[PDB]
Amino acid sequence: AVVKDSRPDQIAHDDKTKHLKAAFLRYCRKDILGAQSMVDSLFSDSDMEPDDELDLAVNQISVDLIDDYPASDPRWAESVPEEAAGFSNTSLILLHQLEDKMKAHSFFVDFLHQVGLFSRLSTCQTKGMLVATRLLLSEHAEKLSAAIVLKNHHAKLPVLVNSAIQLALDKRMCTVPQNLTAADVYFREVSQMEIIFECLVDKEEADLESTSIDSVEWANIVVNVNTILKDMLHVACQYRQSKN
Amino acid sequence: KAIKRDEWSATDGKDDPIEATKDSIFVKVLQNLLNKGIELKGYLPKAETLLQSEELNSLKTNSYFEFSLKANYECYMKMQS
Repeated sequence: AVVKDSRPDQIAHDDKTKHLKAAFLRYCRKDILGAQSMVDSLFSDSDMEPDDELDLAVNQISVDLIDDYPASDPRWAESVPEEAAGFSNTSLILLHQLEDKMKAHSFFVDFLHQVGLFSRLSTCQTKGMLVATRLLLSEHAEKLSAAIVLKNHHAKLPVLVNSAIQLALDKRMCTVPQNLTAADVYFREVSQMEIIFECLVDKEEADLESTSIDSVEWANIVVNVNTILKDMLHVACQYRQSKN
Repeated sequence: KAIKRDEWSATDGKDDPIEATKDSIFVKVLQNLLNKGIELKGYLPKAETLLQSEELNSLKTNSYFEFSLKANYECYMKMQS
């Protein structure tokens, strides 16, 4: 019997990293037997002892997981960010995958906070600065919550947020043709929230400089943008206060 | 024939893969079947068969249509089973 996960069959290293983050997601969701079976079927050993190397490895795995999407059957594998075989902005399977990733991250955080043993873990590096693995997981979960509330805003009103993300990508030089969506491109490159913030700032600056602040439509547009940012900050602060 | 008679595969040409599929005939037929109680996986072809069929390559315009149809079919089968 061969126990493994479904992959869209891409690069070898990409598939290996995808299997690794899928095993990590299973370990988070407490599918210990399935994760061990898939590890013994693919590699040999993955989970080690808490140390700086393990923290860096789990940080890279979480980055790959928030950049991609887990799978198990072709139904879940069709949502992996491909090129011409899936990932076309859907508020159903993508939402379920995102909520499953969030549940796994929350369960892992709750377990590692309730075990009451943090002296065994170290502090990994992030952008040249030393941060804790708990803070890194909290930041990843905050990014996931921002993505899911952006998906909710898309399901509510898709045109405004879609045009905003498209303008941001066009300003940051990320041309998207008629095969993919700017929202899906942002979900794939979610690791650039600081760049997306500057893109929105530049978009608002262009909107204010191309007008004459004397109408109502521009005020409504800037109010909607401020409300989107308000929802982002609100869900971030809510998750942080819940994890505090 | 239900896919061919849809109001999105050849009538509308927007870029929103949300309401464009809901404003068709396939979603309405699936909702009627779900409300009636007929199984969508045994009394209807599967998503794999619908994807492997050659009618998609001749009736499609962008990948958004195919992805949204596949996701809706999978969600309906999951909520019916």
